Amino acid sequence: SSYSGPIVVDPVTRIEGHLRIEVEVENGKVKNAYSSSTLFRGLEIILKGRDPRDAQHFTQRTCGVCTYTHALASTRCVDNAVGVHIPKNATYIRNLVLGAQYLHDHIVHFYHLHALDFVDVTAALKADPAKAAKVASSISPRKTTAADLKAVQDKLKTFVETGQLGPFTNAYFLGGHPAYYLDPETNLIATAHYLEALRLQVKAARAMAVFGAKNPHTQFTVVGGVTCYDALTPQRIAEFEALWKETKAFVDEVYIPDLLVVAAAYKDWTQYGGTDNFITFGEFPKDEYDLNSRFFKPGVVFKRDFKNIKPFDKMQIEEHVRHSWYEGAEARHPWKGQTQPKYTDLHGDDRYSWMKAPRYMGEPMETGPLAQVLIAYSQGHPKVKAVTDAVLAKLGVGPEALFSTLGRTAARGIETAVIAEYVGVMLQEYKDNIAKGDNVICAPWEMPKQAEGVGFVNAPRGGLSHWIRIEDGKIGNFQLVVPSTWTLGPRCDKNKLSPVEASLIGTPVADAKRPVEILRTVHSFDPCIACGVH
Amino acid sequence: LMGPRRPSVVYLHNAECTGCSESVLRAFEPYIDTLILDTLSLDYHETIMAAAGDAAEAALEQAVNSPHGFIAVVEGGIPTAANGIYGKVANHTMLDICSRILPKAQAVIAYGTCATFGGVQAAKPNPTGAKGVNDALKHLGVKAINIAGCPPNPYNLVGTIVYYLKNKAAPELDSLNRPTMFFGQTVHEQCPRLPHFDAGEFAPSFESEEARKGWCLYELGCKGPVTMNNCPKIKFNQTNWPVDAGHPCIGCSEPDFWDAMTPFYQN
Ligand code: SF4
Ligand code: SF4
Ligand code: F3S
Ligand SMILES: [Mg+2]
Repeated sequence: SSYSGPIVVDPVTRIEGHLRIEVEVENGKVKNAYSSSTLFRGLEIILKGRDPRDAQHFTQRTCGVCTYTHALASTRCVDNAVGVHIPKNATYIRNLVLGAQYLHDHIVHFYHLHALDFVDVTAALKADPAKAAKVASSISPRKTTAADLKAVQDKLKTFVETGQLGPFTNAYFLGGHPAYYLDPETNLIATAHYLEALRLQVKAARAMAVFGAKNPHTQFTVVGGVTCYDALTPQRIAEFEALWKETKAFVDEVYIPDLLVVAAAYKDWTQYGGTDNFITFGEFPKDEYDLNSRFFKPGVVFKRDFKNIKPFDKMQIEEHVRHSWYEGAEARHPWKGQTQPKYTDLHGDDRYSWMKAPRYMGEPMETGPLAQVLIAYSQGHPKVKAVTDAVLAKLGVGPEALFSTLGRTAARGIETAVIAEYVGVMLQEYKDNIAKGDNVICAPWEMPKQAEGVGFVNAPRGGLSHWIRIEDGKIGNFQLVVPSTWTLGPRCDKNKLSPVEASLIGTPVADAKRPVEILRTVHSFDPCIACGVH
Repeated sequence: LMGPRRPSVVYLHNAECTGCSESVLRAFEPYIDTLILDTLSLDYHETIMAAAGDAAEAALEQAVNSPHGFIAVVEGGIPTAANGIYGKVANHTMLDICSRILPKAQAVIAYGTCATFGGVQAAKPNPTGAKGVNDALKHLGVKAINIAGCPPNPYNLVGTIVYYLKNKAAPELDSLNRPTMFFGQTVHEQCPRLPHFDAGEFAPSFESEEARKGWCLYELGCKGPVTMNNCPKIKFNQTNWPVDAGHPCIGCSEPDFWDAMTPFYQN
């Protein structure tokens, strides 16, 4: 049973948006890959001519998974264009809502998007709940009993016995699958926590609404700061704090232990889905005009050379179109960007995606949690180093294991733990600032007739940048360069495979009809195709 | 997948940002686990379903062709320019997919302003020829219940579904096909700042003392007076809504709002 031939996965489910993955398999291993993004909306086209203040409202609708992030990027971009330095409290509030977004996003990703690649929910029915409870209680300070897990099993049994499997219909694990390794008890633990996470994420998202009006699609940012005077009140701060504390407990007591128990069972996944180059923008500023004031700092690494972290030069970004469904072949810096659709169908004129192909100094760059974590580690970030080291020790592997699908999945957890703690620090700083009598949340500003601006966010999937050219006080050009564009865009005009494409080379496929190994690697990048294409 | 006992839902994603899907995950009393385990059978949903690729499309076919019937919930506008090619799933255009599936549903719910009215990708100059469901598919007789908003309140989706299951019919609908039980009042008539509006007490800027004191946001662009939604009453996430967070309504439950309500900071 070792397959040669093509495999197509379309739709790739358990991602945001519309992705088609094509691979060539030789003797049971992937030899070639294409990342094809199959929806275009054209938000950059739509923005032309509009009021720059309106941009954040449009661009937030790039994506509702990474909700708020694009509103933040656009507002940072216009703030920068107009030269406003927002008040300290606006930085704190914006940063706190972003920290909350990370926690919501990564929890939902691990459980609700990624875990069905590794957890056989139906095998949980076979589990001994008393054994499972002992295992659950051994990995977490949270105690779980046999009765706790039997309640999950009973509910699942009723569901499965109805024959209406709903979201589990035709799952790759049904019937068993050679690439699914977990024992019944570990499947039961993970399934219980998947279900628990459906309710916990309500709280994690609510934290954003406390200051940010609503989730999805927050409504509290303006050029110059934020609008939410109520966010200054002890009652709203307490509400936020309570939701954050519960979310952090879930991260620390449920997500991270589950991530480690699954990683330990799938340790062969240290051998697949590595990448070469990494880019990150930093996040959580003290100074909106200095990336190096961020809690995570920006950086660039080539060929895994983490002893030689390069500064991030924003002028070294160009977005390619040669293998994309846009006119011509000319890569552009986003202040000179072009969004000129021209569809040629799959592989027509060697074009296969609605995503552009961003390159940094000509190179394909992974961005997202693995980039943020590895670069921060290598910059001496003490919290990142403590958590990363503890994870590596628990798993019994060396740092080289991070350059993999398992590694990337781990890094997502690492960053979640680190950011969950840091939200508490920001919250305290914010309280302290209010207590000094600083009650200002928005600063005045004036629209220039002509300007350029850029806003940088390190979002849950990596380095996000929004770029404006203001002309006659209106949007002359507005370009989004989004994390999933970097990671999941196609080849460039040098024919270099993108990070996701390159990472797929070497993937074993046990059963070409149920190619869960491709999903494991693709999902480890946490794709967002509405983000990547816009 | 589904057969008997819980009603089958097929959830489709067209030209969308997945914010509407995310809104459904915020369901409260009932929560989403109750909805998918007890209330309904969620038989296709690209965001959360286990199967991918061919296995996913076979799950869709099984659901749509079931003799038991299904409800369609549709997120996103349908791109119609250039014969639909701006949006494809499994190498079929979204126009083609929806044209084939939606007439087979017992009921269709267009969830979110994109599915109801065309939404963000339909804003000028609408390069993809994006349309709402009923506009795109009028010629096939599809008349989806429109639950508008960007994203809507998930209360409004659950309430519509529950009504339909109980009564075997749509609730009373307005002239935009939206349920009057949720969309019968303007945001503004429900707004706590209405007494300031009446008194001509408007914040002149977001930094102003008037904004600090909660004065009306109309001068800063609030579209509450021209927007039908239940935001002030139900709130979002059991805790807040735009005006209570100090920001004007942008009109997000209205047709063409991206072009009709802009510039967002002017009235
Ligand atoms: S209605 Fe708004 S939130 Fe829903 S899919 Fe459209 S853009 Fe996204
Ligand atoms: S803030 Fe908006 S919705 Fe409230 S009273 Fe003023 S105009 Fe009406
Ligand atoms: S912007 Fe939308 S969410 Fe409600 S307050 Fe206005 S209708
Ligand atoms: Mg772009």
